[PDB]
Amino acid sequence: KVFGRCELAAAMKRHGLDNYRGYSLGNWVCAAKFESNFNTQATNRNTDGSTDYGILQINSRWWCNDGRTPGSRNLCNIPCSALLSSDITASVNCAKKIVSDGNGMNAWVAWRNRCKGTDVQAWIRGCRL
Repeated sequence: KVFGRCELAAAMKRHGLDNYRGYSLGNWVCAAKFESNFNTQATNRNTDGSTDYGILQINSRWWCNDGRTPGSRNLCNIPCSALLSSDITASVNCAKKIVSDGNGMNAWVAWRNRCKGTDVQAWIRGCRL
């Protein structure tokens, strides 16, 4: 599925991401835009043999198990295939674990390069929440 901007904002709000661990909702919408272009099926392969899955590009070395990544830790205790669903619930629940791990949203390269430091509340402007 490809989400619209406000559609995703609303879905993320219903799953408790607004101000979660100190990050307002606009951070999460911005991260999803530049990580996956709002596409739940985005995947990206890495030089360490890991793959990033889904709308928040969750990595298979640390967080989900894809059965092909050496050194997998599976800290979200979830198969990576579940993160390619059109329903964002599994991705959100894993994202909540990632941000609680101890470096916040810095786990998302596209967020720290392209969202951090800008007025991210513009990403939820004009949405009914």
